[PDB]
Amino acid sequence: TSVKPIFSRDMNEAKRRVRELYRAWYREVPNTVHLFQLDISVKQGRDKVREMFKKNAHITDPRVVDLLVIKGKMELEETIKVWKQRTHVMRFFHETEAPRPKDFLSKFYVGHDP
Amino acid sequence: ELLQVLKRGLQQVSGHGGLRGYLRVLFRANDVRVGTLVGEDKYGNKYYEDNKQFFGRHRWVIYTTEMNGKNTFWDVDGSMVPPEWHRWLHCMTDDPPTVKPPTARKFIWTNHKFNLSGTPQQYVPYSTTRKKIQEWVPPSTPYK
Amino acid sequence: RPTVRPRNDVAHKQLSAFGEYVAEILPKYVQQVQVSCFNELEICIHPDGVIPVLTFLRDHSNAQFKSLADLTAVDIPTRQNRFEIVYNLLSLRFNSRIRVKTYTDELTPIESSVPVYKAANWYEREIWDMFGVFFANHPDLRRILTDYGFEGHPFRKDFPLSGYVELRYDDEVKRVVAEPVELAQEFRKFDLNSPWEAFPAYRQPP
Amino acid sequence: GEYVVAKLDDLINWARRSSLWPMTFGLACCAVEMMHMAAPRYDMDRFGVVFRASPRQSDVMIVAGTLTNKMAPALRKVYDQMPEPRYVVSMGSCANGGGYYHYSYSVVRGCDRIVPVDIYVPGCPPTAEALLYGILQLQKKIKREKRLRIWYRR
Amino acid sequence: ASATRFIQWLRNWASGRDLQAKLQLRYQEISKRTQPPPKLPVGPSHKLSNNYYCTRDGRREAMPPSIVMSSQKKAVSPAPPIKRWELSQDEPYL
Amino acid sequence: GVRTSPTGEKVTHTGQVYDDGDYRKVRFVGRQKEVNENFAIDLIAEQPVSQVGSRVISCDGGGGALGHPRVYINLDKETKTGTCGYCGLQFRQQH
Amino acid sequence: TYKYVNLREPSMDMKSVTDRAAQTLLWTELIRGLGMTLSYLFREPATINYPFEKGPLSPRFRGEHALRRYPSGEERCIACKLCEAVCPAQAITIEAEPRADGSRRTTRYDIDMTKCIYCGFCQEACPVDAIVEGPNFEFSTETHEELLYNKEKLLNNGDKWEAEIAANIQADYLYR
Amino acid sequence: LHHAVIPHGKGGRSSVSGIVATVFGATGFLGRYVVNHLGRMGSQVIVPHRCEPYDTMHLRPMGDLGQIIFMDWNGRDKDSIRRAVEHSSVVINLVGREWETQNFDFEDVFVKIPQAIAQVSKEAGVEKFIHISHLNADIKSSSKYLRSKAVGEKEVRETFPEATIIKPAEIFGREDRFLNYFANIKTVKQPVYIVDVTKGIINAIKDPDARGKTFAFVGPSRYLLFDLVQYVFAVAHRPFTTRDKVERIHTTDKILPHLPGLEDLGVEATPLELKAIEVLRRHRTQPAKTIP
Ligand SMILES: CCCCCCCCCCCCCCCCCC(=O)OC[C@H](COP(=O)(O)OCCN)OC(=O)CCCCCCCCCCCCCCCCC
Ligand SMILES: NC(=O)C1=CN([C@@H]2O[C@H](COP(=O)(O)OP(=O)(O)OC[C@H]3O[C@@H](n4cnc5c(N)ncnc54)[C@H](OP(=O)(O)O)[C@@H]3O)[C@@H](O)[C@H]2O)C=CC1
Ligand code: SF4
Ligand code: SF4
Ligand code: SF4
Ligand SMILES: [Zn+2]
Repeated sequence: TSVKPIFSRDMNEAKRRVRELYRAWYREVPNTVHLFQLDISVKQGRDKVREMFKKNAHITDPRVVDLLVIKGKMELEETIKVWKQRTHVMRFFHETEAPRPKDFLSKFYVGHDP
Repeated sequence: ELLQVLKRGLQQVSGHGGLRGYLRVLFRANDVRVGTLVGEDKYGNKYYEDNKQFFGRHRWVIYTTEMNGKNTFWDVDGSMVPPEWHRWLHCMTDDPPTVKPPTARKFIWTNHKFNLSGTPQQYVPYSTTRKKIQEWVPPSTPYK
Repeated sequence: RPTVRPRNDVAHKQLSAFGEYVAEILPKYVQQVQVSCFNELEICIHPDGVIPVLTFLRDHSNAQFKSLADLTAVDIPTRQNRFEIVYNLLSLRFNSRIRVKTYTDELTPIESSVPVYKAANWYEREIWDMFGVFFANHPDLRRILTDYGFEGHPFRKDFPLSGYVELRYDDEVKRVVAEPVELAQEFRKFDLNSPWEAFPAYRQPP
Repeated sequence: GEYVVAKLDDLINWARRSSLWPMTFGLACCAVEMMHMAAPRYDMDRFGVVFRASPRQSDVMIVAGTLTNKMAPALRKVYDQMPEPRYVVSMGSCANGGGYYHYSYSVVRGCDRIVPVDIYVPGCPPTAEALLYGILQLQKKIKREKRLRIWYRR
Repeated sequence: ASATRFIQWLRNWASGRDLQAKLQLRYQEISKRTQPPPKLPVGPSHKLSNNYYCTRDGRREAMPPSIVMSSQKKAVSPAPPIKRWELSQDEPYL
Repeated sequence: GVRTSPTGEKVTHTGQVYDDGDYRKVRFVGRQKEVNENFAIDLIAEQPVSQVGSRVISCDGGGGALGHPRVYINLDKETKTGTCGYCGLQFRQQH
Repeated sequence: TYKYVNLREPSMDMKSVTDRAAQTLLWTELIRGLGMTLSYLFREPATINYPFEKGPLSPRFRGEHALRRYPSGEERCIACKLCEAVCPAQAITIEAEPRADGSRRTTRYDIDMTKCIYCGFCQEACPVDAIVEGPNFEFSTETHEELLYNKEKLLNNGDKWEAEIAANIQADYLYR
Repeated sequence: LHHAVIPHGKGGRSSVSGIVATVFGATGFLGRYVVNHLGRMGSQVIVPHRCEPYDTMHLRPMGDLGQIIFMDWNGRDKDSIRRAVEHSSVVINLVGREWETQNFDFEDVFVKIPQAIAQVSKEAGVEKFIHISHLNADIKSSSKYLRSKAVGEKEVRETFPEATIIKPAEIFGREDRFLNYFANIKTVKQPVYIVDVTKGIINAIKDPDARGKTFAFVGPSRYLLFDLVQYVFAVAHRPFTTRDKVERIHTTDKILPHLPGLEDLGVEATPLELKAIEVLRRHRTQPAKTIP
């Protein structure tokens, strides 16, 4: 079960990198909302950031966590340096996607998909 | 030589049938050269050639002023050239349809049409296949 | 024989001899050496050997492979290490080419070869972008070809040809938006393979 | 009175179609053939179509090549900065409907998903002459415009 | 080709070249747009005998790579050193 | 063999026509339905049967290399004619 | 074999140094450039008078597609689907069934002209010269939908253009 | 359901919603949002237009190939209305002008034209009819705009009894003549967001219980006109028109408790405070007090 590490040698070190990334994202949201002239609140921007972290809470592989942080840092670099445009930043919010039905009956009415 | 240049200019007014005909082609086609008439198609387009001109200017068409009920005095269109003359005008062949006429077929359009985009005669796509699944039709009479 | 490509035995021997030469000098890393029937020399190495093997081929006096022609990856999902990393090098001094191949999986970094060849910089970014292979100690590893915020690595065999999202302009929000991809005409998959074996010389033992 | 409105439409229509200043997005292959339309054989300038115009003095955008997802936002921004009246000519299969990259994950399947399009020039690429035919077809479209006639009838 | 003698002299002197010998515009020297039909030749496999496909089948002569070492003396270079190029005798220097 | 439906829409040579309740015919309002009037099925039927004096004839569709792949048609049955599978021309063995 | 493009040593004799000084101060090489553009001013332009004059083309030109017929009027297409298989862009969509007289014919033959790359592979693949790229290149439209050709449109193109198409095939078939 | 109009897909651009809609007045403020939401889910949209085709160009990207169809029409020509509606399953009327013209007065846009659309739609067999009226419509209003809206609202209910009638308050949005109107310069107002009104219209098309009903679309908060105009200037970072228009702006927004609203169509009203900056950002070179 011996593998080559990416950065972290265990989950404790991986979690430290996660918290540093979260802090960097949390502090950058107010600037992003201003520079990109977004129509969302800073609270919405930070709520979205927290949502994105939370969905990955179950990972226990430090290598997977390392890659998630690597990708998170690249995403933050694109935002901070304004490589993204307004459309790229707003793609986290799916503003034109009408909500898909979730309960069995609503999905049964509209189509065949599970 | 300058005098000879000017007389050639004046021979273009007479070569076009006088001042009015000279001005018609000048304003219709922005060109007053006089060439040899190679032929005319059933729509009234006239085809000319002058082999002393450089390749590409040695053949030209003076479009008809009316085609398929459309006033084309000012509104000319490259799609107005019928296929038989299309080959000659684009130098895909040497000799015109007056010398080597196309092979006749019964199904070939007798009346050429130009680009019809933007008119009520424009093409509108649609599926050419018939319905695949036939639904069950319930009986007309009542019986529950 | 006018239609058959002629063989070149002189080049086949030279490359075979140099293949042994390389494998004798770097036994720590070389796992396999082979020469193709059209005379291309391939060195297969353990991924640890990337920097030492490339440095030797660049700097050694009987190698002098000073030019990195290309660096790419191939995705082979059936393998435990699905990604094959391919270095194509050119030696102007000896008018010869060589190919070096190693392997990695999704979670195992490869050492960046920018220290050996500065040309490797953008190639490794492209491999990261298209395949998701992470290169360690890269001066600036980030996407290079895909759109900003693009998710996934399109050149993986299990990434769909048309992707997952498509763009359009939306008037209500006055910007370009991304939405799940729907196609008016689905791409039509073709099953073209003949059920009769073509090349007996490559038949795999059953 | 309606005679006056008919002739002013003719005047402003004639001016606009006689002075079409294009902005070309030379995105890919098709840009080469628009260069050949500017080149001496066809000389688009002789129709009043200046060779290159800045986006803010432009009247027609020519989308000449493949529009990727990465480039689509930039193209929309340029269209939104064009002073009106403005027209869009889609040139080549890629811009028309995605063409040979229609099934790609990174390609917009036709620039009409991003901007409205007035003329579609088919071909991969359309010849310089085919593009010139499309430009002259856009001129005829402008000739049909009746902005003042319709204004007078509101 | 229609330029007057004076204009030919003028644009020749201005350019420094004899432009009339190498005009950019094409005239009658181009090939006729209608040509006699071809009759193309056939390849070396167009024979009625001594022509079995197994004797001229390139694809079936391809072989898998030769393995010179697997994980199952004089030094050499990948090829002889390249030879020094020779300066052109047509025109060594612009 | 072009005919119109009760709605007046022309039926194509493939038998296509939108039925009464199909909204899709709105696409033709103010424009037109492209229909080719030269029905191949009727044009081929107008061709006469060729009388030949052998059990087997060949057809390449005419024009040699400009026609179709050359096929051989068996004429042993007198019940019907031999039809070319490519171009639809018909052949009959004489007496 | 190689040659040097820019390996020359300027002469330092006073006559040559003064030659370069005169060029620097009198702009002589700039004047020489003016002569070249002047000589073009008096050359005949290469422009042709489109649409009254057309750029030359060959019989091989790949333009708008069309479906062809035999001389009797029967369709040449037998729904073999080789064109659809080879099409690099999957621009061709075909459906087929036995015709009322039992003939093997298509019920759908669509070409998405905005997917097509005008490569001509379909007309190479066709065994009966049914689908061709014709000589027309002036068919730009005002709407996207107008470039989604179905069988009726393609048959109409064949009837419209056959006179020219047949002559072009006649001039090039011996090269195929 | 005719086979052609059975829904298919996942509700995206290339899907088939099964809606075939004729939208009169599609080239205006409300129309561009309605057509967008119809084309988002793959509906067939027929757009009759009176204006130049150049002025309908912004609608073309809103639907997949073939889904947006344009037609000429004249408000006074019933044959041109019949052409536009005889294949549709729903007709939406968004025709209106905020001012009168030499050729069309308020009695034309708000009575004669809506009645003709309703009558021809009834004759052609159209199942559903959605007619936009006004919250403050009233035959005793000081506004000739609002008096006509009441007369026409009654004639549509009589002519096409199953019509769904929608009565919006002042609508604000990027292209509105409300927030923009103040920025370009006693009474309580309850303005409603454009996207809310659009969603209500779309959900009325689908809801079968909406047939024959009359809805009032209002925003979540009531504001004094003075407090609203003050807020607009603050948001626009600015230091703080016909006669009929002024009367409308000063008409207090009616409170019709008996009518169903946006919550009866599954739509949550959007507060002005969330969207005001979106509309007013371009005007740049403390939330408003609300009535309990
Ligand atoms: C008895 C004694 C009497 C005493 C008085 C004697 C005086 C006579 C001797 C003086 C003669 C001096 C001539 C003055 C002209 C200016 C010369 C000059 O400035 O040339 C140098 C300048 C730059 O040259 P450069 O190659 O860059 O190198 C120099 C720096 N290292 O080069 C340039 O300026 C290049 C200019 C670039 C722009 C080119 C575009 C113009 C080309 C066409 C111009 C045609 C001339 C126009 C004529 C005027 C019309 C009215
Ligand atoms: N926006 C609001 O604040 C509210 C609006 N409403 C109603 O909603 C509907 C639309 O609102 P809005 O979209 O803002 O109105 P707009 O003025 O923005 O658009 C009006 C539409 O009506 C068309 N139209 C006007 N007069 C005529 C005519 N004589 N013949 C044909 N077509 C005509 C216009 O077409 P053209 O472009 O050709 O003029 C335009 O498409 C109207 O009925 C309006 O009264 C109700 C309550 C609030
Ligand atoms: S349409 Fe053809 S020529 Fe134009 S960019 Fe696309 S592939 Fe290249
Ligand atoms: S020309 Fe090429 S891309 Fe177009 S339909 Fe034929 S095979 Fe397909
Ligand atoms: S057009 Fe030719 S290749 Fe295509 S299906 Fe018909 S016969 Fe076959
Ligand atoms: Zn046959």
